[PDB]
Amino acid sequence: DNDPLVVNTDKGRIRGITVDAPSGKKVDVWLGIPYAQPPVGPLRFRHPRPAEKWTGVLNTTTPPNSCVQIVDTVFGDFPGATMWNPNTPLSEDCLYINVVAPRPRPKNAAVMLWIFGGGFYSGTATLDVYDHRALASEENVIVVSLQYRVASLGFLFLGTPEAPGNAGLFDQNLALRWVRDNIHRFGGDPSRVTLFGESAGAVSVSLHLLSALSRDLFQRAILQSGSPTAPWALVSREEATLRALRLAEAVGCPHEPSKLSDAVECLRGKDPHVLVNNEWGTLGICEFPFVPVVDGAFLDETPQRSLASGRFKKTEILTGSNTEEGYYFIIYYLTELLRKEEGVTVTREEFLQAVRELNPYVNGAARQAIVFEYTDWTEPDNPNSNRDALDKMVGDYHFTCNVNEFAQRYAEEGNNVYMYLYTHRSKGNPWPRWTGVMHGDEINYVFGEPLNPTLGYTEDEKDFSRKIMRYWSNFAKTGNPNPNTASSEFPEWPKHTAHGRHYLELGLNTSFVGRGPRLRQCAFWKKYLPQLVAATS
Amino acid sequence: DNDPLVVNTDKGRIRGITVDAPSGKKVDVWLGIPYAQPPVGPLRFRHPRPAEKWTGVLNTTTPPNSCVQIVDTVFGDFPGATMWNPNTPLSEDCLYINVVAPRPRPKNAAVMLWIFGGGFYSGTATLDVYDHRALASEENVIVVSLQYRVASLGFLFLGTPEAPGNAGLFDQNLALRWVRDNIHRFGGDPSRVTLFGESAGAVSVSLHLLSALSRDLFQRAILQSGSPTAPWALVSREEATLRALRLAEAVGCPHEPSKLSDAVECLRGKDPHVLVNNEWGTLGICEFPFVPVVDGAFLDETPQRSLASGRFKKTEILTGSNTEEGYYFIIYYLTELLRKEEGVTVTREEFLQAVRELNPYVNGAARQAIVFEYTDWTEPDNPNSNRDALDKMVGDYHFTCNVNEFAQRYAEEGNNVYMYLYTHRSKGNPWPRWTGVMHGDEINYVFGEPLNPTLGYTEDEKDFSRKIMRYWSNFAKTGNPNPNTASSEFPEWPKHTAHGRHYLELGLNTSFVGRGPRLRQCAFWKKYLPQLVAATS
Ligand SMILES: *[C@@H]1O[C@H](CO)[C@@H](O)[C@H](O[C@@H]2O[C@H](CO)[C@@H](O)[C@H](O)[C@H]2NC(C)=O)[C@H]1NC(C)=O
Ligand SMILES: *[C@@H]1O[C@H](CO)[C@@H](O)[C@H](O[C@@H]2O[C@H](CO)[C@@H](O)[C@H](O)[C@H]2NC(C)=O)[C@H]1NC(C)=O
Ligand SMILES: [N+]
Ligand SMILES: [N+]
Repeated sequence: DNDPLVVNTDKGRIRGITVDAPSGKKVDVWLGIPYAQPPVGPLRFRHPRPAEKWTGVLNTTTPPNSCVQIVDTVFGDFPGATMWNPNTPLSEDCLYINVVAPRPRPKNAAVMLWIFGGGFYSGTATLDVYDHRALASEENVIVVSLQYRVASLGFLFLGTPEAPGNAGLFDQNLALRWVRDNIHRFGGDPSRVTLFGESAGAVSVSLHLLSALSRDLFQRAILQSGSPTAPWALVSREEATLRALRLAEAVGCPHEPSKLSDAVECLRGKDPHVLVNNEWGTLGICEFPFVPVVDGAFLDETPQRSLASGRFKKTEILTGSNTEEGYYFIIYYLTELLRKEEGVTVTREEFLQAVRELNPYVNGAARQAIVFEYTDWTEPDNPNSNRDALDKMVGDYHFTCNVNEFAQRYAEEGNNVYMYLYTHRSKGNPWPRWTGVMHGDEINYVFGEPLNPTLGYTEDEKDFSRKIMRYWSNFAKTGNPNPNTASSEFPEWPKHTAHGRHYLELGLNTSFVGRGPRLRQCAFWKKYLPQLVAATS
Repeated sequence: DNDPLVVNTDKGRIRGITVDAPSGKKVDVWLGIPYAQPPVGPLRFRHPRPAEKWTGVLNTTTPPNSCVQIVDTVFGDFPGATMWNPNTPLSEDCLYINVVAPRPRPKNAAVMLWIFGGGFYSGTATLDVYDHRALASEENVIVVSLQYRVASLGFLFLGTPEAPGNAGLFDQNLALRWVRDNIHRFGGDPSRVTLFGESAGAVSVSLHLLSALSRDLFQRAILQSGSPTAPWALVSREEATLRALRLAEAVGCPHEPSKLSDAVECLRGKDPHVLVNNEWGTLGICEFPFVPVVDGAFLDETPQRSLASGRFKKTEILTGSNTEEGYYFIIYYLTELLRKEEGVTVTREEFLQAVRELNPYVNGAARQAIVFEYTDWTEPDNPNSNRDALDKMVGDYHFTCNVNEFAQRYAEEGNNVYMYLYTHRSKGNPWPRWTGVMHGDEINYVFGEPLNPTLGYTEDEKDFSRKIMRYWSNFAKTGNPNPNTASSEFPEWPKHTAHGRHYLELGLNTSFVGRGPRLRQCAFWKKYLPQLVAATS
């Protein structure tokens, strides 16, 4: 074949299609390249098998199925809630990759691989927000995305080999090995693969930096609002087995800890949709029913012990938090208070009740430590203050501080870190104004969604998008986000060093460099509060 | 008589002298007017008696004796230390008043009454720092100062009428009633007397605001770096009696808690100096052996309870702190760490040990609550941060926070309050640069010492002194430190309201208005830590 759009992968030939980006610039896309045997029937819960080789030319030309998950119907057809909802048909047969190359096609260029996040229970590579075409065209990078199994279908653990856990991670791993073996034919460099993800995607990206198996499969990592040391990232395998048996019971299957073989077999028989819909029960804020576990294969120790011993890939890291990480999660959980409407406020009575519900595992001397740390003492009863106080305590404990820890441990092991604090509200944000810059607002801007002429992004926001797209891209290219010739419209990004802890604020009219961010609160959660609960128990 | 320099005081007549001020302007001074029968012999430890009438005229021209006290000598003949050492012969006969009037003599001027503060163990009205001549001439106000018995000689408590306690406070009280009777003859209005003091002197004027016997003796109050709720201000009756018997035991007297009249009789025999030198046993930082006690007459309840119930004089108060209150007392206490050297620093290990030596009563969980609250979490190990940390944790608990509490409590009850933060370090400072603006640095500017050209104060400092002398003065006059016109040279000083809690920063180039000061830390000491120590035993 002399036809550029056909590519001969290790398992067969595939045909892509030439499409315009929203920006107008033309790119070459390959949608739904199968990288694994569909994990159906006997293969459910288990690790993926490589794809069977196919005879002829396969048209990899249609956005692939998204994996079986719940749909967010709590706010109805609210555009802020539905943008995260899967936009393709749901199927167990969902293990597919997407490749987008720029035109003119490069001979050998950087590869930016996007692992999506949804708290390991939801998400798809096919979301309209993850605009591959805009990033690939504007930065000259091969943009790659993968679909991995999610929820119980991707992370069920029972201790047995028929449910060994981390299926979704081995899905990602296998997909990385595919990129290694094939990305050169699309014009990428199998040695310059940069993994980048948000939330559970960032947790995944970080787990690949830790993992023994996916170690030599990529070069660099960008981690948006996530780290492997986060509370929700992993569960004890003692708990994971219980969550699984409680799900077995909930769907009407044998749930005896002795006959675990009876459990998996029955579970393999049930409909995937009823399976993913009965996972939720008594769960606190920011804790998800089925997530990664320390299995022995992908991870043989907790991320804590991995970070401590310094056992992680020696590479550059770009990482950062948003200003209001918590709000999003405090809206869904704790729904009666803090509802979806403008100008909502929290009383001192309600704040005191919330810290009890948002931290239901601390003895009470610790709750007082929290109420003191997360209260504005210049005006202790202020209704706005007591609301924003809730966002910070959730945002710090579950997100911002875990990101900080990871970045710091990489920094003192002698690796170049680049820390950001994303502080920009989109002018047409559908959410109430009090939410501010929430969890995963940067995603639109990193994917060049403002450049879409059919959308109402301002001229300033279009610059800001191109700005952070460059930062991200040439980090994936060079290992450093700064321009080679040191520009002024592109401010400097100091290295997040162990002793200095410097971060760059990402907003419209700023080049501000701070330290942390939020150092006092992180020391509260990491240093002070643990030794208090020890002293009071 | 027709000589202006002689005045017919109710108990006799006195002759003063006209003398120049450092400003060049002249004033009339009366120095060492006896307001009480000398508290010698059987009258030691007891409340003062009014002085006997004298025939003829009395030369009140030379500065009076200072009360028997310990002499600071740990830094030898060092300018920083010696300025607080007594500058007149030490005598048990020391109860005298000083009156300084401007020229030309006013008819019914405002009266500013200065109560000195040497931590209730030291001090004298005669100190060159307190020189009244400048304040009187420059602000056109008659300035008064009193001597009160200090240390055990003025504050020995046993519970018996022989040693009832608060002799020094009754010394102060009798001086107030003297002012009311006689101040009109000097050109003062006995209805508009405002008390102002610093440290122990400030907690003295605060106790007059609380006392039943003092409430109709003055009009307003200025309280520099002191409040009646300060931990060092009062001691329990149990302690005060045990402190007394230990003084009896150390000096070689009967010390049995059965027969107390044997102890006091013996103590009346011993030398005044041998008595004040042996009172210093094992006392923590900012702990003074002989201080005011809730006796029954001068105070019949703790200032804590008196503040809670709102039982204090309805009147305007002007109060505030310095930035480095703690350093002074640490310098003397922790003598081996942070000595009187230039550029001294504290290691993290030395800081962790210091918090135990500075808070020797908290359990251990509370020690850790302190170390967390007083760590610069930007650079947790920084030698400068860890040294400055010691100043703050001492200065807050013992000074700043208690001043805040009193000011707010007065404001809450509907009284007009004016809070200051004194941040100006004098250029010609004898102490090392790291000490900053220490306890009692404001005194020099309050009394107009920069207006003495022989002391070489800078031109901006000369204006700064006139600025704060005015604030103080027209507060004593009007009840508000602001002038009528409000020009740029005299910035606005907003009221310290219950919810606002505004303070004016008193520095050279500044005009800044803040909240507090140091709200989070006062909330730490008044709210969090007390409830933490209770939860942990
Ligand atoms: C897409 O893949 C299908 C088979 O799944 C393949 O048939 C298409 O090629 C086209 O096949 C048509 C036969 O029904 C034929 O009419 C058409 O000419 C042919 N196109 C070409 C270029 O040979 C695949 N699409 C494309 C664009 O080839
Ligand atoms: C001050 O009080 C003394 C008390 O003895 C008094 O003596 C002074 O008056 C002066 O007294 C002197 C007696 O030695 C006498 O020589 C002198 O004339 C007299 N001074 C006069 C009248 O001006 C008192 N002060 C003053 C200045 O008299
Ligand atoms: N999300
Ligand atoms: N002092």
